[PDB]
Amino acid sequence: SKEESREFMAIFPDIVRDLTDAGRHTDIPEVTKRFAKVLQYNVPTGKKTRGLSTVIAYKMLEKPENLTPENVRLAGILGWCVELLQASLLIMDDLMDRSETRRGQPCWYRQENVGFLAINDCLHVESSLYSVLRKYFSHLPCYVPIIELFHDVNFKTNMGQSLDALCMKDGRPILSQFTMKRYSSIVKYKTSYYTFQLPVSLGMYLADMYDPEQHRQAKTILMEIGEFFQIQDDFLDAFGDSVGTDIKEGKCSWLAVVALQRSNPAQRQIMEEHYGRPEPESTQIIKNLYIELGLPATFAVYEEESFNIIRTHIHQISKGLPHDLFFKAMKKIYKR
Amino acid sequence: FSKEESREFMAIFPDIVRDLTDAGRHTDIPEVTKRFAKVLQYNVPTGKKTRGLSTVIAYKMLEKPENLTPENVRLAGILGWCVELLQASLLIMDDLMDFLAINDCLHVESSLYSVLRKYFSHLPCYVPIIELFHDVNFKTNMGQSLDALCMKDGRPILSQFTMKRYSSIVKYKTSYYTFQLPVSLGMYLADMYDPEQHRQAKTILMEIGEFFQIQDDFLDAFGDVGTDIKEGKCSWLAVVALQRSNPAQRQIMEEHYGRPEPESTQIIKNLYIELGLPATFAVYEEESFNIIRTHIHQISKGLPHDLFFKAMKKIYK
Ligand SMILES: CC(C)=CCC/C(C)=C/COP(=O)(O)OP(=O)(O)O
Ligand SMILES: [Mg+2]
Ligand SMILES: [Mg+2]
Ligand SMILES: [Mg+2]
Ligand SMILES: [Mg+2]
Repeated sequence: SKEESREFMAIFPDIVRDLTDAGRHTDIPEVTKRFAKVLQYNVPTGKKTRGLSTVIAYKMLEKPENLTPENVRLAGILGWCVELLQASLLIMDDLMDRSETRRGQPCWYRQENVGFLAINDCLHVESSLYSVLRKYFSHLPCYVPIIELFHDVNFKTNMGQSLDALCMKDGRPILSQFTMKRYSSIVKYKTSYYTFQLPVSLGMYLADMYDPEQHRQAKTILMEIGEFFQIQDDFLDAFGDSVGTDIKEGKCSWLAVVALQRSNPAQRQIMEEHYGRPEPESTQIIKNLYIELGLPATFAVYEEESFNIIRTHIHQISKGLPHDLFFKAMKKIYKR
Repeated sequence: FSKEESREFMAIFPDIVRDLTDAGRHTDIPEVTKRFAKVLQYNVPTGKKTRGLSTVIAYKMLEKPENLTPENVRLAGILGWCVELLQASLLIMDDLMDFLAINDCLHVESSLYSVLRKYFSHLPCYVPIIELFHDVNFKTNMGQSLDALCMKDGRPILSQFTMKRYSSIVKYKTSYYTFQLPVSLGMYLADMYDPEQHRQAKTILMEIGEFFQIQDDFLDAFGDVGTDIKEGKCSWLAVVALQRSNPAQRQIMEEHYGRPEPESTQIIKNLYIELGLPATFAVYEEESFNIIRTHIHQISKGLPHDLFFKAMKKIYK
């Protein structure tokens, strides 16, 4: 919605001022001005789906009579703390992957006189969201649960990143590690917690929903939606309309995992030889093998089956949680 | 630090590793939790844990003797290990920038908040403590960035080497997390929340922090291994050299400061000797010692002298 996008974007400039121009650290204006540019470059140029989903989650969890402009704005500020967390992770991930571009612009680490100083900027941006939480939430009962959620999700996302790294040795993929079990774990910890659980749990906390059973039931369905989301993303890297590099980078992708499940030994040897090679021909050989194993058809079947299984699980969701919130998320991801 | 203090502090470390690597929770990701255990084990508990043990000593000298139970001294130890987890994250980041993965520094920093939640979430000091770590982390990152703004394209920006910028770099990059953080944690655990008590403690500890780094900078060049000159660091020696230099002496700093050639390091050292930086350091060491001793003697707001005298005498030896 137009109103939601505009209300959300209007908050960002206030957060930059809160972090760089609140009359604090006035002895060091050169580093506060630089930090403004770090935030301005890395935080607000994406689709901001996670931050906006934090607002939508709150709007569907809170009692209608409690939805004031002021409370909706607080949900906006929590949304931007999610976008600050993501900004920090992607600054670091782009350095780790040595990627060229993110959101159509040169990766932050490639900018002049940054490189490995991107590590410090990563830590700085992540640290900044706790300053935003203190300013706007320190007087509310959801303060400590929200701080704890952000620290725990950061920890879990790091476990996800590190598990991803244990699928590679010396810039070569370990194909024996590419099991559906490990893939599912990587998706859960590396992406699902910060993408799906974090926005909804923030919505619940701001709506003073602290029942751990409610958070556990929410998590169960959001982890399942998370798995389809990443599997679809993995499928599109290879078979989407154009610039995917999963094959070249030797990533533990759903396609690589399913390919290795369905491969005869000669097909296996093509993966061993060619998966994660920098030569464009090697990328084409893996793509050709994926076509040969019928992965497009496999994905189409998984897309229909997973949709039906998740919708079934949403209907079984115990009273207290709005089914509409989870159906709305499914509708966003499946476009259906 | 006493033998009993060192041993009871060290006995906590294996508990923290098990808390962070989910031992007995039966995790779905044992391969990466076992790796993280090794990250903590290899990088956190080795050498002198001076910040960690200082947190315990600060607590013991701030708390009412009646409240110094084994249980409370152990909580001071865990707070100390949270400071050592922060120290370990900062060392890992320095190592990456010069087995460790790039995200290990973020992960180790993140882990201290898991430890604070586990052991302190029930205490009135919980929120002040986590807010202190948040603010110190932010300020440390600012210090690191300000240090980086003294270098461009691998060449030092000598116009940036002012005493004001130096003092700021030390305060933000080092002093907040090394000197203030241990004492503030001790105060919070002892239920000392008075902002004026934290402010008076902060004033003295920032002054001790400045001497610590100036002495460290002095010894890098004149100690009995040092690379500050080669790396083109914003050192107290470089700053004072530029204050004292005539134009011909400035031109030697421009030409030779931050060069990889060993000869360039010797030229800068010869200039430091010429400009009388040894004697200038000796004068500053005496004047700073007397000013800090005076501030400790004048310490009010019901703060104990002996904690600050002990910190001062440890750094000045
Ligand atoms: C601890 C850290 C730094 C976590 C990284 C989290 C993250 C979302 C990385 C992107 O993974 P990717 O490289 O598979 O995806 P993308 O295509 O977005 O780069
Ligand atoms: Mg990447
Ligand atoms: Mg990556
Ligand atoms: Mg992708
Ligand atoms: Mg040194």
